[PDB]
This record gives sequence, C-alpha cells and structure tokens, in this order.
Amino acid sequence: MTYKIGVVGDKDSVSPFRLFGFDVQHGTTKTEIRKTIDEMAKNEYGVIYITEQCANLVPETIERYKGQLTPAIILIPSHQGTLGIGLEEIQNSVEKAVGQN
Amino acid sequence: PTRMELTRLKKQLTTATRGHKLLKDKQDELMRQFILLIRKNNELRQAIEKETQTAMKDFVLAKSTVEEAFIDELLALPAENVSISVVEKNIMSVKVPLMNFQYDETLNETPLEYGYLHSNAELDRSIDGFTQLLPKLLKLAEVEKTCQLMAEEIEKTRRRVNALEYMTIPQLEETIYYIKMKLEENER
Repeated sequence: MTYKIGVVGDKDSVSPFRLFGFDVQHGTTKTEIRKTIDEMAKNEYGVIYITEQCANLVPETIERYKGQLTPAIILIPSHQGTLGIGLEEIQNSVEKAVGQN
Repeated sequence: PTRMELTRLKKQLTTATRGHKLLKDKQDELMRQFILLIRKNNELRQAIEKETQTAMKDFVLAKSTVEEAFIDELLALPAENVSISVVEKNIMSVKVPLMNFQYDETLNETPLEYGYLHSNAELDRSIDGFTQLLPKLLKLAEVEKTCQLMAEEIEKTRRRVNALEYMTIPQLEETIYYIKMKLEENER
C-alpha cells in the first residue's frame, strides 16, 4: 500500500527532504501547523516528520493521531536540536502500557 | 429460570472465565513484546536525533556561503521520489504497520550518486548526509508507531481483563445461582 511522506519544520533544517520527494511544509503557529497535519492525514500520508519546535505547539493534534495506524507522526530535531519531547514521549508510552498513568 | 437457560449461561461462564485467564496471558505477551520494542524505539530515536541534527548543521553551514537563488534551484531538482509502502501486520488483536521505502523503479539501472552542477564538495556531502539517514528515519517511524499502537492495545486489554474479572464473571455467577435455587425449590 503506497503512501506519501510529509515533513513540517523550519526551512533551514528540513529543506533537503524536498530532494527525496517528501512534502515539506513550514508553519510557525499552532493553527498553521495543526491545519498542515490534518491536511496530510486527509491525503493519506503514511508518515509526518515534524521538528520538535513545531511539534511543541500542537500536542493535542499529535495525540489525536497517536492511536491511528497512519499517519505516524515522528518528531525530529531541528539544526538547533530537540526539546526532549520525542524521548519523554517514549517514557509516556511505557507509563501507559504498564498502567502507571 | 429454566434448565435450558441455565445450560446457556453455564457455557457463557466457562467461556468468560477461560477467556479471562487467556486474555491476561495475552496482556502478558503484549507487554513482553512491547518492552523489547521500546528498547529498540529508544535506541533508534537516540541514534536519529544525533545523526539528523548533525546532517542539518552540515547543510546549514554548507549553504551559508552560496547564494539563496542557487540553493532554491538545487532543491527543485529531485534526487529521488520516495514513497512508503505500509502493510498491516497483526500482533494478536492490534494492527501495526510494516513500512518500506518505494523508490523510482524505472531508474534501477542508474542508482543515486549525488553531484550537482557548479556545486562544491561540502554542499554535495551534506546532501549525502540526508540520503544516509533515510532508512533509519523510516525504521524509527515504524518502530515508534508500533510501540504507540501497542501501548494503546495493552491499556484496552487491561480494561477488559478487569471488567471480565470484576463485572462480567460475578454477574454471570450470580444469575446462575438465581436460576439454580429456583429450579431446586420446584422439585423439592
């Protein structure tokens, strides 16, 4: 089954993904980013890579899709690094699985 | 309050109590598999955060010297047209994705080897950085999503195990007793 790849992040960091046929967008606000993610998920994107700085603004949107097969919303650093969110989220899935909250 | 109804309810009770024990076994197995996958999830994410950030930094440094209009033209010439195949795999009662890159197959005989016209070593090398991260980025996507879906399924399974144990089974047992005492008063 064949799916597109999206990327949401700052131009400096995510522009090279355009060379690979990834759909690269660059929102700065909660609203912009949320709308981008919903549009990708409406267009059957398999994966969305999203820089942590962008992801930091839309936790509610990201949590909505977490239980869905696609899209897989994957946080990545920017050239300035991470906010630690991807890592914390791995710990959150553990706490969910083992029933610790 | 009949013998026919008692019979039906008894099958439901043994199905529910056997099913409760086996659902707990399933909960345990999901957990075992989840824990292994979570280690991999962590391993992959640490590797990716490190290599991705390095690649991005190299690109930023590389592009800093060359004109913007040049970079814009370079980026508008595709190196590949990657899509992803996603197939559904069952891990017991949860569907999870198996992900694989699909590349342009008409270009098999001429595989990727990046060199842009009037570019430089540093700039091309930074593009090679991204090309190299691609398989591990897909790997992380598949492993992280699977862990996310498994966590959700284990929570669902845990809820059902408790509901069976503390609601369904005692309710069935109680009804079986009511049916029983009523039948046994009749013949006496």
